[PDB]
Amino acid sequence: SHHIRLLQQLDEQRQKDLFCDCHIIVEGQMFKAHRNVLFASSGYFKMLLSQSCRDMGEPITATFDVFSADTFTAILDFVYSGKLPLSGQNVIEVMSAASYLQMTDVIGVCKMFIKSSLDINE
Amino acid sequence: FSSHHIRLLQQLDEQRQKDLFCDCHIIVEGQMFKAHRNVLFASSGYFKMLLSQSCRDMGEPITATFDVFSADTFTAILDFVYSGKLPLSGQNVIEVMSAASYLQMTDVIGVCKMFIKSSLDINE
Repeated sequence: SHHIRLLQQLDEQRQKDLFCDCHIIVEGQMFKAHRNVLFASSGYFKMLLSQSCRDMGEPITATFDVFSADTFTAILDFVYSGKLPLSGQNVIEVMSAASYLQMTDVIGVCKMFIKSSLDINE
Repeated sequence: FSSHHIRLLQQLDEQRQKDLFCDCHIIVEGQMFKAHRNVLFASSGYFKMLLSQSCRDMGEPITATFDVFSADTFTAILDFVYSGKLPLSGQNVIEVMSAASYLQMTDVIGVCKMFIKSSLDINE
């Protein structure tokens, strides 16, 4: 109960640029988020923010040209909700983005959704 | 139930105990508590007001103070914030209710008033 509420509240903050010390540029589009949540949710961010984790200064600005802004949206939406919206169109790019960002849970979800479909060679 | 929510709070509780991303210091009866202002904002109405104005100012860490409750009382309150588990008893139930009220934590207040129904109080 308290766990669900806290995450519902934090998702609201990032959507209002509240306490957002981390900017993320993916294909020009910018995503605002919390440096302590990304650190707890992604191995990539656990490494990128590791050194500058007690430097309260300007907000830290990450960049990505390795996945699409739509792909990263589903990734970031999952971080603050625990719900990943999958489909044939997104399942692959989400798995890639989750791997690059070191989000093992999202990868496992994809390989389960992938096992729930059929792909073959031409 | 939700492992994603449980893990995140287990992870955030560890961060504050290692002064990681701690932009809020709290001095209660000399003892200092390090925590995240975005979590306190989400968990307490008092902090939702104290930090309201300075909510997009990424600068020096904000340092709050309290002489209205004990450091032990604030620990149980703060430990609940990062765990969701509040251990109540006759010794703390009143001071926790006071601290929860002052901090505007309606859920903690209701929990105390429920444990209060689990004891007996009468006039002397």
